[PDB]
This record gives sequence, structure tokens and C-alpha cells, in this order.
Amino acid sequence: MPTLLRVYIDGPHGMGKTTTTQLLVALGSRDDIVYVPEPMTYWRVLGASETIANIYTTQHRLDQGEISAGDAAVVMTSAQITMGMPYAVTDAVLAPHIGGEAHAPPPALTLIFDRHPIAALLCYPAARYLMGSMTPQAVLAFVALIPPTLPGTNIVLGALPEDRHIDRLAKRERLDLAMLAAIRRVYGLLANTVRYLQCGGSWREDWGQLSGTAVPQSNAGPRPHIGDTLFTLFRAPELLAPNGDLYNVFAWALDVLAKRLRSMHVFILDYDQSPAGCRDALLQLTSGMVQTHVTTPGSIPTICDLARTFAREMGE
Amino acid sequence: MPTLLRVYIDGPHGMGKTTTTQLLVADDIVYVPEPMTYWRVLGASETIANIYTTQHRLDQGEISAGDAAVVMTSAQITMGMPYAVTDAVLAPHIGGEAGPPPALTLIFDRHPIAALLCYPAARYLMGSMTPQAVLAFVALIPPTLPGTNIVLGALPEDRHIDRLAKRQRPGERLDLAMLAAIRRVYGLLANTVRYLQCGGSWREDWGQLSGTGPRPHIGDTLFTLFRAPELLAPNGDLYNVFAWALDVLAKRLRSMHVFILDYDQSPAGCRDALLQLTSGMVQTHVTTPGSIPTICDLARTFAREMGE
Ligand SMILES: Cc1cn([C@H]2C[C@H](O)[C@]3(CO)C[C@H]23)c(=O)[nH]c1=O
Ligand SMILES: Cc1cn([C@H]2C[C@H](O)[C@]3(CO)C[C@H]23)c(=O)[nH]c1=O
Repeated sequence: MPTLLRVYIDGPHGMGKTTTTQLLVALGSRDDIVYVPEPMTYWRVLGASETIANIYTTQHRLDQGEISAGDAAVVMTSAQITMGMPYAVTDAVLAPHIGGEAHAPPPALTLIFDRHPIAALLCYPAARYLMGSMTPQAVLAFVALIPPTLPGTNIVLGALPEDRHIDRLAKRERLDLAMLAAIRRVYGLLANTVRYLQCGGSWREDWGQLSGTAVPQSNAGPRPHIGDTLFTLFRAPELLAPNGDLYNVFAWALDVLAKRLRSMHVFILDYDQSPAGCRDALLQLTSGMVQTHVTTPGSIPTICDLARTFAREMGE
Repeated sequence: MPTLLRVYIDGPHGMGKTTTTQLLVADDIVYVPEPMTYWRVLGASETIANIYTTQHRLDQGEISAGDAAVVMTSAQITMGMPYAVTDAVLAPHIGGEAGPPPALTLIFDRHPIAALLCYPAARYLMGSMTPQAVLAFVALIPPTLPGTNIVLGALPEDRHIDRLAKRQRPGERLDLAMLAAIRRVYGLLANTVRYLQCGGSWREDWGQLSGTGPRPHIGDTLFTLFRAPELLAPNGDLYNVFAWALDVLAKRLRSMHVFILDYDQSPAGCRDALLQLTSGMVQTHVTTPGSIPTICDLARTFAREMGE
């Protein structure tokens, strides 16, 4: 009965996620830990041409009033599909190999992913909605498509003060502070949402506490108010019927959001430290993560093959 | 636990699927109708019209293939939302196969694969969707649960054109090139399920598409559409990311149970044939004691809100 440890490193761009993941992997034996990198080659060439350049280019032309919100939404929506494809297809092929949740002995294999499918199907789309370039209905359609949450889904989010974050970003994409704020807010909201659900929060019971505007710990702390969760973003006029509550189609999508996030294992990594400091901190966090059994005898080698294949073909 | 019979009425538009499903249920049989209100108002404004106008603009050379594909892509997300959200919430209620009449019969107007696979594939055949986008939607197809019975149609082309002309939805343009494409995709779909059920291995047969248990040839299945040059490396090999999506397609389609309804007849004749087809469909148990009444509620609420 070989066990597997899956860890998805996620959160806003520019905090040091990629470095620290590589550093952690460099500490292990090549055969017992494998890095699933960002699929940059899929994004710039294989799925479409220079998808990142197109997203940045679209938000800029919308911001400058050169294209309409509608024109922006179509490009952003199609672009996000391209951005999420390698994550969704990897999740789908991995799925059959994942058994139940297995502290416990060291895992036979550890897979560290640079992001989870919810980055492209939920977080970046929600931030683009805040930026005016995605409709809330399209964000909810993406949510309804998030794959069932496999057992042992450990997600590591990141903490980094805005000023240090902004500092790192003056490195070269395009320098969008509003987008940085939006993606930090969405990942904030996501950590609070997982805690709200894990504390027994029912969005349907608390929906009425939202009426207002905009004024995190994913696995500690008291229960957050629904106003500090992702459910706050969907009180948009577009989604409300003439009686005032959400149309049922959108309510069901929120039911799906709850189901998917409630069973996840979320951890917060302080990135306000040197690269080796982030590496250790993540390594200490990796000890409280949930492992799973695998379903077949050869699932370990198959999974390892999948991960190396992915890295070779799609990472730079 | 009580048993459930799920029946997805699908296939090319213009065949009379909605006419014949109306008649079928015209409290132990509930209909999840075509979510026309989502398409025209709730999800976006007149998405049908936007899809047919875009293809028309592309056919006339007013917009580029790239401009069309972005619109078709974004619009297929809108079209499929009602199906995807319905499947996501119904999923936890479906238990294993049960194999006497079911406690509930849920008849749907289409399955999620219409919007995540068949319409995208037809638009690729129409030059208005990239094959990479079709495989992105394929990777997102929900896992096939037990008892997924899908009814596809059979109808001669000329008769289908006649019926298509009467069944025009709001914003639709009569397009015989799209009719041919959607008829080709659904025919390929039926052959693909048979291919996979008789043990066909797309990876083993792939060379037959380029290097020259009775089952259809692979060139007569959906896999042939994915020999698209955009998905291949300079040496001709398919990129693994796309091969994986084809592995997902094989997994999702193989376990669906396909039934063919002859539409070349009257609405009562079509309705009657549909009912004859139900004896071979697979029923499942539900997972909770309360699964039945809540599924019924889902179905009525969907209908009331999104049905025309
Ligand atoms: C995952 C994801 C990323 N991105 C961009 C922002 C980020 O800085 C990046 C590297 O992660 C360049 C690519 C999106 O726009 N959408 C997405 O779904
Ligand atoms: C399911 C589906 C339908 N359609 C159109 C064709 C059809 O005739 C219709 C009603 O069934 C108008 C809507 C698409 O364009 N994409 C789709 O995924």
C-alpha cells in the first residue's frame, strides 16, 4: 500500500512560489519527489499563441477604453480556458489513481504542483471579474466545471505584505497594481472561504448578512463572516432575480463552490523571508499534510511518469 | 434506496427532440427542459444569436478565424452552464446500478457532452473553434456516472433539413454546413462509444489515421478529428497534453449507454419509440432516502426558471 502526498503551491503571482517549490524539490531524492511546473509552453505556444500577452493586452485596451467590456470578456473567458487546460487534464488523468486518505510513514511519492486547477477556473477569473473583464456568470460557469476534489488535496497559499509584494513585482505581463490587488483579495477570500466551510458555514443560511460592500487564516481562527468569503463576490445585479435573491442556477453554482472547497486542506506559507527560509517553512508545513493511498500497484510509477512528461513538454 | 432512471435526449438540433420529449411527459417522470432563458437572458444576452451571427461574419470574411473562435469558445461556456451545474449538483445523489419500474424517471433535454464536446467539435469543423479549445472542454467533461443513458437520433438529411427549417430557435440562422457538421459529430460519437465498448484503443490505432472484436475503424470515430495539425509536434506526434485529453474522452464515453431514436416519423410515433427504448436503459439507486424529492425539486425549479 504505497502512499502519495500531493501539494499544490498557489496564490498570487510574484510572491516566490516557483523558487520555493524548486528549492523544496531539490532537497529530495529525484525518485521520491517530482515537481509539476507551470505549463508555460502550453500557455505561450501549444494551446494558443502568447496567451499571457493576450490577457495583459486585453485588460490594457479595456482600461484605455479601446474595446468594450463585452469584447474584453470574450477574450478573457477563452484565454482562461487555455490557461486551465493542462491543470484540468492532469487532474482528470490523476483522479483514477487516488485512493482514500492515509502521523503516517513517509510517502512513497510526493508530487508538488505549481498551482491547482482552481487558480485558472476560479481565482484568476474572479480577479478578472473584479477588474471588469469577466462577467460573473462566466466565473460561475467555470466554478460549476471545477473537478471533484480528490482526497488529500493539500493547497498552500501565500502571505506577503503588499508593499514587499509590489517591490518584488517591479522586475519586468504588465505592471498592473489593480490586478495585483484583485488577485491578492481573491486568494484572501479563498482562504477565508475554506475556513468558513470547515467551521460549518452555510452560505444559504448567511446570504442575508451580505447586504453591504467591501471592508486570512485557512486552517485556524474563528469562523469568518460570509462578507469576508468568496460568496460576497456573487451579489452582483446580473445574478439577481426581480424578487432579489439569486437565480437558482447561480445558487447551485455556489453550492458547487462550497462542495469543492470544503474538503480541501489549506495552509498558509509566509513568503516574507529569504528563498531558503521559504523552503524550510514549507518543509515544516509539509509534515501536517494529508497523504492518500493509491489505487493500483503501478500507480506510483505511472503518476511519476505523468509528472515528468508534463514537466518536459510544458514547463520552460 | 429507491431507483432512478436518467434519460438524456440528445443529438443534432432540428430533429424534433423537444417536440417528442414534450409529448413523452404530456409525478413519476419529470422533464429538465432546454434552458432557453439562460441562453437568451440569464447567462448572457441572446447567446444563440451571437453564435450564429459570428459564424455568418466569419463565412463572409468580416472577422478572422481567431476572432470567431474566441466568441464561439466564450459562448459555448454560456450554453453549457445549465447542464454542468445540474450534473454537479445531481452527482452526489446517484448511487450504483440497480440493473421493476423506477421511483423516478428524469428526462433531460441534452447532456453536458452536447456543450462540452459535440457543439465545440462541430464548430471546429466549421472553422470557428480551435481544436485545443475543444480538448479543453473535453478535459472538463464530468465523470460518467452509472446509468448515463443517452438517446441520439436517426433521420435522413433531407427530412432533417425540412424539420430544421421549422425548428429555428431565436437568433438561429439556417446553416446547412453546420447541420452537416453536427450530424457528422453525432454520428462519430455513436461510432466512438461502440469502438470503445468493443475494446478499441485509440493509442494503438492512431497510426491507422496516418500510416494507412469487430468495431468501427478509428477514422470513423471522434478520434479522427484530433489528428488536427495544431495538436501535433513538428515530428507529427500528438503532444501528450492532448493525448491525455483523448484518454479522458475515451474514459467518459466508453461507459455511456447509447440508444438511437428514429425521428423519421410523427411526434407520437417518436414519443412512442422513445418509450420503447426505456426497457434497455440502466437504472441506478439513489444515495439518500431524500434523494428522490430533492431531485424532483431540482428538475421543477430548473424548468420554471430556465425553461421557455
Ligand atoms: C494560472 C493563471 C495565471 N495567469 C498569468 C498571471 C501570472 O502572473 C502568470 C504566471 O502564473 C503569467 C500567468 C493568468 O492570467 N491566469 C491564470 O489562470
Ligand atoms: C446545446 C447547444 C446548442 N446550440 C444551439 C444549436 C441548437 O439548435 C439550439 C437549441 O438546441 C440553439 C442552440 C449551440 O450552438 N451549442 C450548444 O452547445
